[PDB]
Amino acid sequence: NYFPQYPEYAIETARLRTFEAWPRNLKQKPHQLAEAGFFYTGVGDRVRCFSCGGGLMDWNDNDEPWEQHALWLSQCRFVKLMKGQLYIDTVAAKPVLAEEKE
Amino acid sequence: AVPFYLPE
Ligand SMILES: [Zn+2]
Repeated sequence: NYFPQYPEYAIETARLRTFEAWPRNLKQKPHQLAEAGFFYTGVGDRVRCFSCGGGLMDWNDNDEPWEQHALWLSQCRFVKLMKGQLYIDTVAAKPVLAEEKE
Repeated sequence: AVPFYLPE
């Protein structure tokens, strides 16, 4: 059965709290990332998803937390739950994103 | 973004 990798960060507010030290430098604001299922690692711009455990870094100004989530961690339960399967499929179809993936 | 960790 499925169970989140980090049960402690299953709550949005708990995730948001980790972004206290998040660099103000980055365009991806704490709200966007936390709502996407991410919590800050405390190092650089590294984040991890509470459900799948996957971690993303090196965020570009043009990156949307949800898109990056669905593109790289397409098997993630939280993405499927909040965004749906079609979104995941559409994300992977967008040229710019498809190329990131290679 | 690029992943630094992906599930097994
Ligand atoms: Zn995930």
